[PDB]
Amino acid sequence: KVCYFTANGITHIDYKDTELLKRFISERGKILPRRVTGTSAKYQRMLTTAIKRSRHMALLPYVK
Amino acid sequence: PRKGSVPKRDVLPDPIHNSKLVTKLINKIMLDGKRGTAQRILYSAFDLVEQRSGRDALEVFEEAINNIMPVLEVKARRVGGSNYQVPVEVRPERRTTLGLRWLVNYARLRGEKTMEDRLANEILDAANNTGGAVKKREDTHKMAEANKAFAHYRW
Amino acid sequence: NIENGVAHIRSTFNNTIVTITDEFGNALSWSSAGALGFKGSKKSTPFAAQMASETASKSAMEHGLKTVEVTVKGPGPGRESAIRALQSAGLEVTAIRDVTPVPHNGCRPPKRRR
RNA sequence: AACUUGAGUGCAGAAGAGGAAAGUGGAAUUCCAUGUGUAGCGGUGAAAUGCGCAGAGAUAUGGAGGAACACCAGUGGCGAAGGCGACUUUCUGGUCUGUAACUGACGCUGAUGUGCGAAAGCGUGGGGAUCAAACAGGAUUAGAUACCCUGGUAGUCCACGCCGUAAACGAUGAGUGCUAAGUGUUAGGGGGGCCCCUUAGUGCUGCAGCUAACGCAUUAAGCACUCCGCCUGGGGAGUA
Repeated sequence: KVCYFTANGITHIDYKDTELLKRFISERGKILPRRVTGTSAKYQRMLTTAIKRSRHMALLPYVK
Repeated sequence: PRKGSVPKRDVLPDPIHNSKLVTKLINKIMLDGKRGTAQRILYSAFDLVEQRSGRDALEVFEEAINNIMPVLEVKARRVGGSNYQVPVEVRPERRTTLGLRWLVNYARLRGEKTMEDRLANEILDAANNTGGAVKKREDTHKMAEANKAFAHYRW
Repeated sequence: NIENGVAHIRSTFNNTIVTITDEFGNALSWSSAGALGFKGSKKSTPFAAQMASETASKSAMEHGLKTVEVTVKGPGPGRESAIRALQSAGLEVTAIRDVTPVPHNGCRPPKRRR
């Protein structure tokens, strides 16, 4: 299935955009596997970086 | 065994009291194919317990059998160095086989003069919740009571 | 108290320690499968956990407990029987949360058997 | 003397756990101090040693310290190899794609040499949570200086040096070109979300061809050319 990062054209995932990130953190803040979310390999990496930056800045929970 | 189940050999009702249970008790008393004695052993005891208790010979016997028949047995499982004693409820058919067997065996183990009086003595004691026959089931229940922790290991 | 006393259940491959404490972490009573006279290979059984839970549950009712939060810590066989041993005593289980600690690495797991 | 395709440089792009330094985090383990709390905890196939009743285990809060970075995470990526996974910043290496702006063979291999090189090990000085060689027990066995359990020292961590060995393996040297296909995945490019073409990696089947066979097969173990290293029955012996 579709990436949502290629479909909508997002070329820079921002760690300040918590609302966009909460779609990939499941019920614990656990990063969802890209098979489940269908994002490509290129965007699974910059999304993981954004999520980990948000966790450090307390914009996203480490565990929930 | 491995292949299905084995049909069992059936008995006919007793000549006097008309009870298949009574005839099978004769089959237990019998040694070396001697039916004659075994038939005389029971009728000399059924008619004897009537003089002791007072009620019907078959009525006391039915009461006594109920007080010998076991309700929960203990079959053995195995995990390794520990042997699992798994309590298994006794199927109705095995209960009668065990109750009749325990009546004869714990009558033979006693003694006053002869077998007829021993059988009659054990019959009345069983209806009174006394004797070795009822002490065997009390231990059979006790082992089933203790090992309830192994109940879910019933194969 | 009146209600809201959390119950922590430690179900392992050995006995299941069940302890009932208030909402603020003050132990009221506790009862493990080993405190009920259970021998090994009896300790980690659903039957033993059944009595293990309710034995501490009765001691809770004396302080007047009407609400329990079940915090289960451990992968043990005597977990579900323990929880149904609390409702059977009428403790009104509200939540079932698993708190089995998950390290984010950071420790060397003890060597496995051979 | 001349030429660009080889090799490099220029320009426009791409991805990456490539390396070094310094910082910042969350989970967890251990220990410590308290509050609650009561007779067990722990472990096995069964035990017991062992820790407890001088209040253990559990539970709640707080503190100290060390180490490693769940989810992401994959026949995924990077590196010459060994190896490299928390995040941020600073230095810094390599690779790929496209273009064709420049040089016009400036290339390959490479004895000796010179560096890097997993773990374990050594020296110096720190640090020491966890796991632990060895050591102590407790068991099993006929015996058990072993597998099982209970602890436990060096080490495991850091900074400098030394060591220079691994089934350091794709058990497959480096470079170049040619030789059926099918279907994936990673990072780009050009055309008409889809299709086609294409470059470089990484996979699985599979032709010719090769092999003793297993099998390899455009990431050869096929067909060719250049250079280096290595072998000539098994022990004795990687021993003098």
